[PDB]
Amino acid sequence: VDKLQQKIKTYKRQIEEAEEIAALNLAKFRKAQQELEEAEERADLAEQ
Amino acid sequence: VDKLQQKIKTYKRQIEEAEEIAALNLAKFRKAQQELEEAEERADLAEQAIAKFRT
Repeated sequence: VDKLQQKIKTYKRQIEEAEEIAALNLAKFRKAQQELEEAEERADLAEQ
Repeated sequence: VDKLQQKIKTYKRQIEEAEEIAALNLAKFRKAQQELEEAEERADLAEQAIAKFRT
């Protein structure tokens, strides 16, 4: 039970990094959606 | 052990959902940034066009 109790700890600290490497990778998708709108309002200023 | 051995199946099911969630979440940004590279050059060519056309 004890060497098994190490494993439940070492997964639980592994999934927390595993969600964060997902979470940080979500941020760039929010970044690209932000940079498109400042690019698009640059664009429609030019087309007129 | 009977209460723990179901949970090690549970967390391993979750981290096998986790990394695949990260995969598709990268797959959007890879699609997103590439068209933004196509789009941002449109603004820079327009910028040098109008500023030359300004005078």
